[PDB]
Amino acid sequence: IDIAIRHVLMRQGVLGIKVKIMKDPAANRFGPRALPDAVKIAEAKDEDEVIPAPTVKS
Amino acid sequence: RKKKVYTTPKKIKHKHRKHKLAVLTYYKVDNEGNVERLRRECPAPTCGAGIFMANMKDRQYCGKCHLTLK
RNA sequence: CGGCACCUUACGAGAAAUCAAAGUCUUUGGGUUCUGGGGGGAGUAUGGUCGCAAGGCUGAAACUUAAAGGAAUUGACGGAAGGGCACCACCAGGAGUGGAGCCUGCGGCUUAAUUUGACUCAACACGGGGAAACUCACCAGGUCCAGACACAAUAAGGAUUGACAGAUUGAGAGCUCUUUCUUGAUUUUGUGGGUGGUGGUGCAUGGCCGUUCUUAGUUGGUGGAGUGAUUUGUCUGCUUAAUUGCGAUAACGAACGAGACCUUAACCUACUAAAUAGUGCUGCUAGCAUUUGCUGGUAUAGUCACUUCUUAGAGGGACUAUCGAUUUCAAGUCGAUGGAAGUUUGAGGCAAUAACAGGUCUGUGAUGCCCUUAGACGUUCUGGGCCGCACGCGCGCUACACUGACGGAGCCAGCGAGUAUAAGCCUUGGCCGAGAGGUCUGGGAAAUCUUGUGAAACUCCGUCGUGCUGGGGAUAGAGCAUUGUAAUUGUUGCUCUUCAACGAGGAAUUCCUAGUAAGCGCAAGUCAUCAGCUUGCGUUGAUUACGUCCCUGCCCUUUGUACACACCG
Ligand SMILES: [Mg+2]
Ligand SMILES: [Mg+2]
Ligand SMILES: [Mg+2]
Ligand SMILES: [Mg+2]
Ligand SMILES: [Mg+2]
Ligand SMILES: [Mg+2]
Ligand SMILES: [Mg+2]
Ligand SMILES: [Mg+2]
Ligand SMILES: [Mg+2]
Ligand SMILES: [Mg+2]
Ligand SMILES: [Mg+2]
Ligand SMILES: [Mg+2]
Ligand SMILES: [Mg+2]
Ligand SMILES: [Mg+2]
Ligand SMILES: [Mg+2]
Ligand SMILES: [Mg+2]
Ligand SMILES: [Mg+2]
Ligand SMILES: [Mg+2]
Ligand SMILES: [Mg+2]
Ligand SMILES: [Mg+2]
Ligand SMILES: [Mg+2]
Ligand SMILES: [Mg+2]
Ligand SMILES: [Mg+2]
Ligand SMILES: [Mg+2]
Ligand SMILES: [Mg+2]
Ligand SMILES: [Mg+2]
Ligand SMILES: [Mg+2]
Ligand SMILES: [Mg+2]
Ligand SMILES: [Mg+2]
Ligand SMILES: [Mg+2]
Ligand SMILES: [Mg+2]
Ligand SMILES: [Mg+2]
Ligand SMILES: [Mg+2]
Ligand SMILES: [Mg+2]
Ligand SMILES: [Mg+2]
Ligand SMILES: [Mg+2]
Ligand SMILES: [Mg+2]
Ligand SMILES: [Zn+2]
Repeated sequence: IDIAIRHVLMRQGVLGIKVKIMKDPAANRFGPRALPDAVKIAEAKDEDEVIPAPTVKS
Repeated sequence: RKKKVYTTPKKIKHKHRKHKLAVLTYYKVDNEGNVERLRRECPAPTCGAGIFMANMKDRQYCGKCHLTLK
């Protein structure tokens, strides 16, 4: 998150503006690239077919 | 919160004392003659010729370099 | 068969609440009586009629008004009910505060002014507010323009500024007055326009902060309910620090907040190195026993070794791990064992949806408007005040003694800060001085020097002997130094003397669950000087729960509402 506050000089008083922008953590290039509680589980690599007991000589 | 009321009378700032053609009194021109330099121009190295004293009572003051004689 | 009713559903009705009739009503007609036509005026006036009367029945108008009203929704509130959490609530306790003196803040009183904001929590050692000058906004006085710019006036035959000497002044302010010199178109007067304000308005604002609340709360997608505003999800129960989880379930699956996260503390003989850290060896060297030993000093060349401690970067380690009980056998909880660590491992930082007439315009060259703007509410100089004292209150510091005072002796921390041509930083060591302090050199811009900050409680040995005593140290006198231009209304420090209440504190009331409370000091901030204050740090180190809703506050649910500017209605 980056923030910017400015005072706006109006004829009736002061207008205060705050612009809070949250950047996408995936694009962060220096700090962490995800939120602390973001857990990314890998996919199941299983469901292969197993053959009884050969030997493959290379 | 208070109204400033005065006790002493209002003062007036000093005004420059104008003197009409002061340079005439510093010199006495002689017919078929030359400058008089009658006011005893200051001899201090800061202010040379043309800077004159003030022939006031019991002292001679020049305004350029503030010094007095006799 | 007839009744008095009731339960479920909604085909159906209704604005809904609800209704087996309040259904068979825009798909409008079974029969029939009575009544209403926005709210008030008003069931009033008048007339009639009945009545003993009270009064009943019948019953207007003028005028006035934009709503009044019905049912339901969300919220707010309740001197309504039911749950829950919390040492800013209680229980068991500890230390207290409130009783004394003093420090300091507030009110009051006073004042020339005793500047001011804040008034339950969330005003009162708070504005980093420990004010000699400055600060400073107050008071009594004195200067300056630092009034830009377009004009107009004046103006070189000089628009104006500085000024010796005397008077004046608190002043060696030419401030002003006598005084004639000097300077030269920057500038003097009026107009506009400015500008500057610790002047007013925080109830006109920004920003910041505090508070509700660091409690646990908030929200949408799809689905369900409702004509709708809305509602469910977001809940009876159990559990947790927690809307956090188990579970129940017209909801399912999610987001913010919580938790995760980050900083810090505790472990690492496992890595990486260290002459700004330490150690063992080794040189050289000292003292004592002589046993070859034991304590030291020295070594930025002994041109040694190492990382145990020390420092810090890369990691590892804890996830309630394993085992017993209880439990919906779930979330969890309680016991053990192992472990450095088994209370969210300890402590913090960050911290949601909206919002408050919360506090500040006395932090801002942050600000709108109002006031003032040359005899200033601007700025500066001098002196005083903020300290002023019959009083009430709060944050604290010393004490009331022997679990102690003195007097010697022992002698252990951690967090930090530190300068130059300054305007003087931390300051050892030597020498003077009873002290405070002074003087001469050196080190340190710093893991190097101050500094092992040799701190205080604490421990040992003596005196004191229950006595307002050698407890306590106010109040006051005299003297000696330090800072500062300046110490008077004692800045502060030191010496001698003076020896006050207080002999454990009423009604009340605060903080707190483990390296915690309580003592005990030390550093940093303010700071020329001054710390009974804060922000931190370490030393010594407990008693008692590990529970509850009895008091108090807040949250939730139900409930009532004629409130919604929301009960300060
Ligand atoms: Mg219907
Ligand atoms: Mg029914
Ligand atoms: Mg019925
Ligand atoms: Mg009507
Ligand atoms: Mg109603
Ligand atoms: Mg609760
Ligand atoms: Mg108690
Ligand atoms: Mg005490
Ligand atoms: Mg007062
Ligand atoms: Mg006062
Ligand atoms: Mg004060
Ligand atoms: Mg000022
Ligand atoms: Mg002053
Ligand atoms: Mg004044
Ligand atoms: Mg306000
Ligand atoms: Mg829906
Ligand atoms: Mg619908
Ligand atoms: Mg709820
Ligand atoms: Mg809801
Ligand atoms: Mg629940
Ligand atoms: Mg090590
Ligand atoms: Mg163990
Ligand atoms: Mg924590
Ligand atoms: Mg207010
Ligand atoms: Mg306080
Ligand atoms: Mg002692
Ligand atoms: Mg030196
Ligand atoms: Mg140390
Ligand atoms: Mg004593
Ligand atoms: Mg005595
Ligand atoms: Mg002072
Ligand atoms: Mg200090
Ligand atoms: Mg203070
Ligand atoms: Mg508890
Ligand atoms: Mg209760
Ligand atoms: Mg209601
Ligand atoms: Mg209303
Ligand atoms: Zn001269």
